Amino acid sequence: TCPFYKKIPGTGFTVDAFQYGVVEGCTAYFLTHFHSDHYAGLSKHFTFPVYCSEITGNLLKNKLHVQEQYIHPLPLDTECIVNGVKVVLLDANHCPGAVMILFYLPNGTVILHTGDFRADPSMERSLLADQKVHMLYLDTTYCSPEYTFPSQQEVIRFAINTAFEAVTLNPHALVVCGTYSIGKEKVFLAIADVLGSKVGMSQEKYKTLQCLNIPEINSLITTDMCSSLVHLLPMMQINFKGLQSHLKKCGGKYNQILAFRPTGWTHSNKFTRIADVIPQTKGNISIYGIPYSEHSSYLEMKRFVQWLKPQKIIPTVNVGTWKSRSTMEKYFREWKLEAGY
Ligand code: NI
Repeated sequence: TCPFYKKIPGTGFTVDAFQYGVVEGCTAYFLTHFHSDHYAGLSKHFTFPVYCSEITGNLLKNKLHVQEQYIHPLPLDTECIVNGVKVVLLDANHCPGAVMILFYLPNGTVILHTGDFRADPSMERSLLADQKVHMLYLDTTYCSPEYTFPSQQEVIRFAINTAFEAVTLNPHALVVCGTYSIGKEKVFLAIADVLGSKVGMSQEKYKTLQCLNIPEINSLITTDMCSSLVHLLPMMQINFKGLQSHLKKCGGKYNQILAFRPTGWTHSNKFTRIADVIPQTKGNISIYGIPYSEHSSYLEMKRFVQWLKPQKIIPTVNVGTWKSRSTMEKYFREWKLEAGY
């Protein structure tokens, strides 16, 4: 049974609610982005209307084989009428094709569902600037002040400089980057660009990347691993055993691996600056964990909500424990008292 925080009151609509079977009363199913916790349940046998971005729609059709007749892509930043209700999709600054959804209820209520997002001051100048929001369905993944991490730009600066140094010292070093879903593509694309290489990867991963409308992509990626000195591998293989085994396969072309694991937040964030990050090393293999986040830090979250001034907040993440829920509710009230709404 579908939980309440995936239902939009006063509509026939659900958000990210594909694993509950046929939801009673649902005339349109929205999908914010193509991450498995959110799409869980979609397949070629789904026969209800799915509303999403163009990029999400490319992925539904090519990766999950959803039939074309049930996929309804919408342009961003554009007022659209769905089953008699005005909606707008906004960029969520999450993974490619990820959106927030503004719903303009027939009774005059305005609702924002963030999906998964990384808040940014640029959102304060989208179509959100123009009206009041009564209810906010909020990605609270990192809603506690211990969650700090650097900008995405500082993280990519670290990665490019690290990769370029290592390979210039040893032209026989291979760079490897971990992946398990879409998102975080700037990591491997930025490093390949500084090295003058294409990124090499499996046919399944190449297929996924070809659905993402990234400019000039045929110029940046390839399935010919032999022509590439930046390889992508599944995240599970980014360990000393898995990397050793990969290096065997490269036929003595390389004698060192430098590897990157983009994580979310990790507790080494509470002590160490990005500049000071060091790898784990065994022999001719080094692994860097880099805190490249596609979710709001606590401060970024707080700034967005204090700017938006919603009347009511409904968390969509960390909702399963009473201690989590109580913690989040305390921060929401602080924010409201400090800002005066
Ligand atoms: Ni996500």
